[PDB]
Amino acid sequence: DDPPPSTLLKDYQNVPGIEKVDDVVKRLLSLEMANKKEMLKIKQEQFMKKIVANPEDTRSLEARIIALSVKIRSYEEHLEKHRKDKAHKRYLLMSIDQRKKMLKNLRNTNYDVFEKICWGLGIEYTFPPLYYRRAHRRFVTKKALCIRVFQETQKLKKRRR
Amino acid sequence: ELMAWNQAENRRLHELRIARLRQEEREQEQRQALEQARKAEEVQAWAQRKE
Amino acid sequence: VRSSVHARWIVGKVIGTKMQKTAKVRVTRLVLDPYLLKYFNKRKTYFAHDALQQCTVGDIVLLRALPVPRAKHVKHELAEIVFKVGKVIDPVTGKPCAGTTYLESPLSS
Amino acid sequence: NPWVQIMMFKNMTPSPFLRFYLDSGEQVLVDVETKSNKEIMEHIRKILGKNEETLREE
Amino acid sequence: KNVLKIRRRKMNHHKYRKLVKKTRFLRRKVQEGRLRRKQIKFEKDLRRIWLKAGLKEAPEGWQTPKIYLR
Amino acid sequence: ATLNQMHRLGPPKRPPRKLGPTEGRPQLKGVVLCTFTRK
RNA sequence: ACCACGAUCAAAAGGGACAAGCAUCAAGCACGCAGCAAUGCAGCUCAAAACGCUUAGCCUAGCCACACCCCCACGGGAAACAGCAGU
Ligand SMILES: NC(=O)c1ccc[n+]([C@@H]2O[C@H](COP(=O)([O-])OP(=O)(O)OC[C@H]3O[C@@H](n4cnc5c(N)ncnc54)[C@H](O)[C@@H]3O)[C@@H](O)[C@H]2O)c1
Ligand SMILES: [K+]
Ligand SMILES: [Mg+2]
Ligand SMILES: [Mg+2]
Ligand SMILES: [Mg+2]
Ligand SMILES: [Mg+2]
Repeated sequence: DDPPPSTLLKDYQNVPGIEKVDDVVKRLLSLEMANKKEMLKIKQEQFMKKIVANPEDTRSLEARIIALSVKIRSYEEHLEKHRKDKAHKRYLLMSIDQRKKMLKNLRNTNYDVFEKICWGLGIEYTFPPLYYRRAHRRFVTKKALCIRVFQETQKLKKRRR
Repeated sequence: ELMAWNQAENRRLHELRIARLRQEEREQEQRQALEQARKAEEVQAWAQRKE
Repeated sequence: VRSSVHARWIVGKVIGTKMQKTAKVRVTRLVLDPYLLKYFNKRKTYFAHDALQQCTVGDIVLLRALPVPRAKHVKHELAEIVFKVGKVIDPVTGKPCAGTTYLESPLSS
Repeated sequence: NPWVQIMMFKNMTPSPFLRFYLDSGEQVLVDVETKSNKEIMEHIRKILGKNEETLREE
Repeated sequence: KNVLKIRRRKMNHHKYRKLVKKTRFLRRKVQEGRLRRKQIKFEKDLRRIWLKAGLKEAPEGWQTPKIYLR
Repeated sequence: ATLNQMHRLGPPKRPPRKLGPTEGRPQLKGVVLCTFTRK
């Protein structure tokens, strides 16, 4: 879910006395009257507070994963509307690849933080396929038949025994 | 006997490592104090600008 | 005299855990190229009995030969886990670490 | 030593070390931080290397 | 650069394109027959599979699709 | 190439030698069918 | 040793190792595992070359394979020099 539009900008959230200003100033300094990048910054800060142990450290692998996850969500939201944007499709796919690489590094280095990142961001880590080969019509049909024939043989052997 | 000697060598290296790490900790404390002071100074002025 | 399995002790990385109580482990040895006289890694797959199913994909494990194979391809058992994937304990200092960085300082103890 | 399985690991721990696994199940840990490669070779020769006399007998 | 190789490529391609135009009708029949034989070979491979497996006929509900007919 | 590439490809594989008109034999027997001259 | 204690030698079985060319042979199609069993899981091999085709006796104090053919030889074809000399 997006932060409420009434939320203050990241840059005006700690200035002393921000609660004693007029409603007009509050609107002027909120997410309602800003571009989407400020909303993404607030999302990033929220995720950093929720997940990482030290939210001030932005150079850590977890922080980079959070930032790229927010960027990926932005790209997906863009592409729902812009179906023919090939450049942004490329950017989304490349960002997904980079996040998978960082997740692999995190899993190999810090499993607890890896689990926290996976739960907090709703990411499902998957292992890459072992072989990259075309699944053409002949192979697909043959594999389906082979699975069917194995099932039939299993049924026949169960009947026999 | 050779395994005992190897373990003794490991222990000696561990003591040397503890000494080196203690020195590193001290230097890191000094540098971190300086950087924290600089960070606080920067944040104060940036907050006053946004005020 | 103690076992009929050729490889008595081997170290590998777990590459599969989809079999019940069996870890598929990849072991790499160094083989000399006769022409280039350079050592290259040669890989071999081993099935190791994991009674407690405590092995995860990617961890470095030690396999010990069974006295006799318990199955067609299972000739070993999991002696220990040398490195738990993402949960390495520095053998030299005994402290948790994430890669080259200490998670807990050695001085703390 | 053609029949000894040598395996390398990179940037997994804060410091470098060697570990030998023996047929008896004993494990020998050799810390090598701050040591030159010649020093490491001499140390492993001393602790787990056949002496010259055994080689001459063979 | 050698322009003669580019010229020879031009001549060979132009000569090739003339042949396919001249024998276009013959080629289509040959391709259709080849695809028919291809489909037959694929079916025989599938039949060999279920025959070796033990089944006397195909698995129930299985029908070998035509994966080479346009 | 690099050492990795040379290891992957392995030793060069010289093709089998092509057999000539005598099929790799010193001499052959033959029956004359027709005689003529060529330019 | 012969009475065996065991040595020597060496089968069957189990583990490991091992020719060449073709990837225009790229997928194999049941090739795994756990349980005393019942049964359960859906797995196993493979571009670090599986599966397949073709070629070739080999790593020579020697070794392997074959002994007319049907790999084998109850059985069948049929009547056997790839022992020496010889045709
Ligand atoms: N073929 C694979 O699926 C695969 C899997 C793991 C690693 N690799 C590595 O990729 C390199 C190329 O291998 P090749 O000469 O046998 O492929 P190749 O060019 O000869 O084509 C064979 C198949 O491998 C795929 N392939 C090709 N290049 C690949 C790559 N870099 N990574 C993954 N798949 C690739 C192709 O899609 C094709 O289906 C090798 O170093 C190999 O170790 C390949
Ligand atoms: K025979
Ligand atoms: Mg035998
Ligand atoms: Mg004869
Ligand atoms: Mg015979
Ligand atoms: Mg004779």
